[PDB]
Amino acid sequence: MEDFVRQCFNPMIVELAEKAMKEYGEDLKIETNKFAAICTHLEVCFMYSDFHFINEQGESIVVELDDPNALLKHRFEIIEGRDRTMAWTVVNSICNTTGAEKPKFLPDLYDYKENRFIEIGVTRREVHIYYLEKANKIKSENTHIHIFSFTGEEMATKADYTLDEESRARIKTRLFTIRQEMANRGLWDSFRQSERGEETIEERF
Amino acid sequence: TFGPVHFRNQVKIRRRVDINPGHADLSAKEAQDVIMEVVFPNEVGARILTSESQLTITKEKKEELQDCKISPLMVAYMLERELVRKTRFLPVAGGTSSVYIEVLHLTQGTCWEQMYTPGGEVRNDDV
Amino acid sequence: PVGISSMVEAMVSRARIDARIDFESGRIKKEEFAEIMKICSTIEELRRQ
Amino acid sequence: GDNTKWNENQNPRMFLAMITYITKNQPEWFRNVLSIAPIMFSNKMARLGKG
RNA sequence: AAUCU
Repeated sequence: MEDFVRQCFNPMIVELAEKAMKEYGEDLKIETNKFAAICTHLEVCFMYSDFHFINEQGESIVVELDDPNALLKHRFEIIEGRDRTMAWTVVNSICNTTGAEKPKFLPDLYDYKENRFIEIGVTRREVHIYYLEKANKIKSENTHIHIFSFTGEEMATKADYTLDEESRARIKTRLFTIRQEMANRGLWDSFRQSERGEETIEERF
Repeated sequence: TFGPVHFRNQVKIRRRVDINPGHADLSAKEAQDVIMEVVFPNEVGARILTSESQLTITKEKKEELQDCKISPLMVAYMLERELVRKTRFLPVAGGTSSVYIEVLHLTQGTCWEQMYTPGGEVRNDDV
Repeated sequence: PVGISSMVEAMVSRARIDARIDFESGRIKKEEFAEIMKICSTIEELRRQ
Repeated sequence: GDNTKWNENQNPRMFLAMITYITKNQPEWFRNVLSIAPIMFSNKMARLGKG
């Protein structure tokens, strides 16, 4: 399974995913499908952020590739593709500038138009229970939520959608490609995953 | 307010006593995160502040020290000397509170007591 | 401090973040933003190669 | 009282005995990370100096 | 009426 996620994704995704897995304190071999889920999260966040630039207002103007000029301002700031310290630093800087509320757990992005955080999630099981799990974890929240599903249907709070529908379609095309290229290999069965294994490892001197 | 001097036979006993009594609410683990939020508000990380006394002290010291340029390190050192507690073993006669231990070289000797009463306000636990 | 990244990585990252947050509502104008982002880019071209 | 030649009589092997009695019924990694100092001070050497 | 290095 590790071989597949090393083949499909470009090496930046797997690089940062292995970095984050090492920071977690896990073993890549004892826990594998988490690695692939992390890669998918990274990729959809990158696509949600890329192909988006800002105008004088918000509500992203989209480009094929950014034009060379002073207008370098991205509408979206990425948080999860980072070390722990730098991510919390971004969060605290934002919360101290705009007077926003401080989350208890790291979101994945920050949007400047509506001025709030975003916590994307991707799940095999369909939405409306994982949504409330995300919600009762993210308590007393203003951070928007935008969760995807491998089938092709999404969800959000207040029926609010923070970008175009074409970028959503792009995410969904990549996601469905992932799922039914997985089905060719026969490893889709092992995606019902949970954190297991005794990490209280014996000390050895 | 000074008073007379009395010569007599004095017995001192060695005891642990407070130099700095600290803030009674902060427990010396919250105080360091308070110091962090006041002086270094973006480099604090995930720690939210919970107690109300933390928020009170934070807003007070944050509006006082708004745009100072003394140094963050010295401000932090002095806030520590303000908030965290600090003890020492010494030979003591008379009073054991901190306001009476900073002047123990003047109030108490080997043969003489010097009556003295500091000027500020006193905590009622001591009383 | 705590971290595993090289010092230059954290340094240039924080430079970019502070630039953005200080341009959005505050002191930094567009010229400074573009110039220091250019310098960050050259720092990357020096470290990664 | 003072003791004469206190630092020359005291042997590291007695310290290893003491260590192995104090780590009695403990994990072997602990017993093995505390047993190394008296070993290394039983096979020690000494530079003589300037000359 | 005290138990914090």
